[PDB]
Amino acid sequence: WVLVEMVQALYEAPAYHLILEGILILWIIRLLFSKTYKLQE
Amino acid sequence: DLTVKEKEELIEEWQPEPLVPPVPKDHPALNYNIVSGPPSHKTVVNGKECINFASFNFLGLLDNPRVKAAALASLKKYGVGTCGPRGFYGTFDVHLDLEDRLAKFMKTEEAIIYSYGFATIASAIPAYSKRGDIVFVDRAACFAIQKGLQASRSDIKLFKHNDMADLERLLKEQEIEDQKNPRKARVTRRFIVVEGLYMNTGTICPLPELVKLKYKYKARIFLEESLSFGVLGEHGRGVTEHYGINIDDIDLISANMENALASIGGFCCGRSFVIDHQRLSGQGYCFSASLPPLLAAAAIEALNIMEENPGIFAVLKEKCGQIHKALQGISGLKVVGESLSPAFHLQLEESTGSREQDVRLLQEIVDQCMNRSIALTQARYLEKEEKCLPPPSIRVVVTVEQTEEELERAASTIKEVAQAVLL
Amino acid sequence: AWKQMSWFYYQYLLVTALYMLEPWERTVFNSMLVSIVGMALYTGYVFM
Amino acid sequence: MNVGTAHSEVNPNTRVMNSRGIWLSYVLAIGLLHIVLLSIPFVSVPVVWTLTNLIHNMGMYIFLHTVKGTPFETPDQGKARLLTHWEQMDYGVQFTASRKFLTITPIVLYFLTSFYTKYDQIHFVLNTVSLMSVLIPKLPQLHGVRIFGINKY
Amino acid sequence: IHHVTQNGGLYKRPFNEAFEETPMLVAVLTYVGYGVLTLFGYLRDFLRYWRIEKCHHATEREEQKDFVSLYQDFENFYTRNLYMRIRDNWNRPICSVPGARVDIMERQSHDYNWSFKYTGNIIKGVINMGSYNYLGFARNTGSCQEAAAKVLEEYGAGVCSTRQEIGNLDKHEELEELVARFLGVEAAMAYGMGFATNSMNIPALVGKGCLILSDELNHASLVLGARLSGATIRIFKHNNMQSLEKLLKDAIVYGQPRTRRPWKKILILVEGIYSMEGSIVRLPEVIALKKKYKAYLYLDEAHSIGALGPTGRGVVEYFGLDPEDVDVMMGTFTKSFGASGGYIGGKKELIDYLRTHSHSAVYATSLSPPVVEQIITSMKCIMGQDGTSLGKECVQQLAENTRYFRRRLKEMGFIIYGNEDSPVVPLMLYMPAKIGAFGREMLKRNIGVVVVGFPATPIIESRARFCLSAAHTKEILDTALKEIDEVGDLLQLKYSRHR
Ligand SMILES: CCCCCCCCCCCCC/C=C/[C@@H](O)[C@H](CO)NC(=O)CCCCCCCCCCCCCCCCCCCCCCC
Repeated sequence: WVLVEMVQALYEAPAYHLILEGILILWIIRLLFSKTYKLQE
Repeated sequence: DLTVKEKEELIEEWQPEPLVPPVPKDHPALNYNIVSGPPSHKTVVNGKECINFASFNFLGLLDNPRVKAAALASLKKYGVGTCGPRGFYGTFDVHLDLEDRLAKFMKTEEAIIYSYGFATIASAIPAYSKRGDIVFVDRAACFAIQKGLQASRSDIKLFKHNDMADLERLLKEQEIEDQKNPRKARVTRRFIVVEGLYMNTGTICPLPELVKLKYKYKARIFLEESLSFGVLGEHGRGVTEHYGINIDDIDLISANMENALASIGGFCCGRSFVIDHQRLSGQGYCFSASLPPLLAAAAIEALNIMEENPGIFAVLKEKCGQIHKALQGISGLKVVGESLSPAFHLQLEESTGSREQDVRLLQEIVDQCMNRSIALTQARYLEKEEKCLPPPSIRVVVTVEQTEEELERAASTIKEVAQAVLL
Repeated sequence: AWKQMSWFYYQYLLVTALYMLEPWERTVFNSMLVSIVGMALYTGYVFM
Repeated sequence: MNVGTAHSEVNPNTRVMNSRGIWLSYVLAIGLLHIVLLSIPFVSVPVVWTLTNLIHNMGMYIFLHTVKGTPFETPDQGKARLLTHWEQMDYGVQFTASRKFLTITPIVLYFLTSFYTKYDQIHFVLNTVSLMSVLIPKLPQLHGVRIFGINKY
Repeated sequence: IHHVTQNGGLYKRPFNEAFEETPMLVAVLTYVGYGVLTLFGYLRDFLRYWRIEKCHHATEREEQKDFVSLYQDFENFYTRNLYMRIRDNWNRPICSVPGARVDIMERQSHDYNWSFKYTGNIIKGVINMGSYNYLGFARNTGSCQEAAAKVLEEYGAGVCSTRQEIGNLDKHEELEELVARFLGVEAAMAYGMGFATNSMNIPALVGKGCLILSDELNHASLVLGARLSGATIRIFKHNNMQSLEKLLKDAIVYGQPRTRRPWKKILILVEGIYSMEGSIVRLPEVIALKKKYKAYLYLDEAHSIGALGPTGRGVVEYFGLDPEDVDVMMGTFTKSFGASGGYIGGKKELIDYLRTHSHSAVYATSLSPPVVEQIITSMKCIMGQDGTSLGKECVQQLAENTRYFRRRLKEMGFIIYGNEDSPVVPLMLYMPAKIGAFGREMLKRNIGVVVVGFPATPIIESRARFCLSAAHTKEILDTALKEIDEVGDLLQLKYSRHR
């Protein structure tokens, strides 16, 4: 039974390891709302 | 932007152009000649018995009894149509026999046959040339070569007709381009496209000077010889045999089976390394029905006759050196083409002003000659769709079925009526 | 029995496209599939 | 066999990633790679999860951002001969469904790999450097660029 | 009469097709095979460097080693790694007249299809379902053959000139007058090759400033003609009228791409029957939509003429429409008449313009006389100008055979594409190894078929194609169906869910 140790590491996870994860989530959402648009000409 | 009311009006306002443009009946054409019966030595054109100097069967073989007998025996065995595209049950044992036979005639490794003479070279060029390649082409190339070069979206450089001082200048300009971007120069392929016995001018290409350029600037040669195959050489192999040039130096040879073989279709010959690529990438070979077997059985018999006695190429050579020598001295007409060619031209000296005036002058001589048993034609082009448009001319075509007496009779008659229309 | 075994193996050859592979090429795939299954059966016994 | 026989698409390489059943087949392959790595006896769970991430990103980079051209002859005369597979997808149209799926999948795999590693300091460097190398080429601004002229011809 | 749509299309009888979707498990299991084949192809290409020599492939000359290499190597990865493994299914030579039964030449290979050799034996009577022989005119007895031999005796096999110089005989004038009465149009012209009829005539009608709207499944010659014209090309989805109308509407209100000027003209390219797909065009809707937006229609009936219609007059007669609503009609003589060549029909001013401005009429050799006579004689049989009734029997027998065969295949569990009246029958094979196994298994039972794979089609849509003929009897079809049923259990091809 090893599950709670990882959740305990989540809380003690360094701040710079969660700022990046939050930034990546904010990029997924922007990605899911972008339109099509052919490159250029 | 752009509401639903506007759009309805935009759609109703539009009016297209007609599918075909108006004002016909000013063209020189649209008045096809009608031939009654086969176009043999003695024919009937527009209801007049005459000797023809306009068909392209240099060796006879159109109405040879042996060829007809060989075609009938293959008609009685297979029928007429090959109902399939050569890759789904469209290949007969006669096709495999004809390709194997052509390879032995030309002394190459392999051959491939197309069912249409115009498609053979129009499909072969785009199979090797792609968007990033450079092709050097003679300015006087025929229409099928031009269409093949347009299908392959490569870079086309034209050089002057039959001078290597201009081809070498272009090739050396390519070296400067090569030197300032070496990494791009290692992925670009170079081709030289020439022809033996040019259809549009009647002259022959200088091959020994071109094979030496090939090995100096590393460019491959594509030789289109549908007018010299079965004509030039001691055994009729074409322009390589005329100069005594090793055929391994060429990389591709293309001809059609409709001029001296008097049949339908075309072929390409060469090494397996180059030939095997067209069976999976030639458009007219993959997506078209194969050649009907009675037409292939007629080409095999023609090859048999050609091999059995090669003295026929000697009678054709000295037959055409007489009428070329007889037509020297006509006032107003100049002869264009080599002495060893069976299909030279006859062009108007000191032109008038327009092209329509010249064509009207030439048709008068043609129609006047048809009244004295001599059937001739003038060359026909698509004026707007030509890279370089040749001058108006009359075709004089020599075949082994013409007697010396009627050969000199034709030359006297042309002079008589050309000095009373051009005076 | 034996004939039924030959048919299941024939189906296996058709699904993996090993039917059109050469005899030495089939041996490589069979070896690295049997070894991976055998090495999984061991870990799923010593770790459970 | 020959392009153009049953369909008229001039480059059949541009529509593969939109076919039926391929988004599920692409996820089952990650699952199979993970199960095969999990069976090594002399290895711990965090190392298994780091190996899964690095191998997936490495293979993805090679197949989508390194190999250029088509594996067959097309009738457009070699138009796409200098482009990678990512650049030919949907004829260059950006932000389609498949380009969104293939961009979101690595991020989701990275989120799981971080959690099953206990946010270790050593592993974080490897996983982040591996993830960036497969996200930079997917930016619309890098369509057609080659750094220092690498993998150009 | 029967039912009409909202565009204006008028149907007189029901029009029903079916394209069942590939099941998910089967779709997954084909990517496994393609992936395994790709992985082993990379290993073989790697081994070809410094290992097993494979001294069987052709190589460049020694004197041209310092040239740039002739071929791009990554192209024909598929040729040497997938196609070569099953290529004993395609270029099979025959030594007999092709129809309803054919002789095959036996060939065997010892180096996995890198070279072949003949065993000297011939497989006698193989059921032919791979050749285009509708109406059964491909034979070596009868009146057509007799007339052709008669003409061959006096004319010869070849012409040695072009229609515009001395290559216009009276047989061509006789044929072109008969095709016009067959189609019900004003004038017609004959060419000499079916691929050439499109690729050398389409560029004579459109150029810069014109728009071509092409269907998603057109033949290679139509695409090549469109590429050589110089116009703009846009593709719409197969038989989708909602898609073509949207494309045609957006074309007129925004004009040309950069300059934004109005188009000079718009041309739509379609076909009567799509052979590999088995479907028939929705001609009434296309005609009703072409009239409202002032476009021009180009119809390609290589597979429809003779095969469809209550009397054999193509897809226009099949829907009951008027042939004068189609601007350009073309077809070939290779699929239903037993001959070779092509034609174009239309108004008299279209044919006068084509007779002076098409590439074929100026630069190409004209039709062979013996081939022309066989077309004349076979067309006069279908019309009924032979004094016999052999033209009505073949037309009825083809329809009877199609209904019977198609219906019996659908109730054994196979997946079949197309329209119920189509004489081409695609049977869905999905897995890449079953492409190579099906052709071998069927030939082992004396049946000849055609199979097409991934590069030619879509990735999960491989298939086999069956061509039905009027020369197939009921016992021949019973034998073929009996063997198909057996092979479908052997290879597990009964994929249909909504049986
Ligand atoms: C051993 C298991 C085999 C499956 C895994 C093997 C992975 C190999 C992937 C192949 C890479 C190709 C992807 C991109 C290729 C492009 O670069 C090239 C050049 O541009 N173009 C091409 O057109 C490539 C050839 C054709 C493209 C697609 C064919 C290959 C696509 C395969 C789809 C995914 C393959 C993995 C499926 C494995 C699923 C396993 C799940 C469990 C199966 C049992 C479930 C009951």
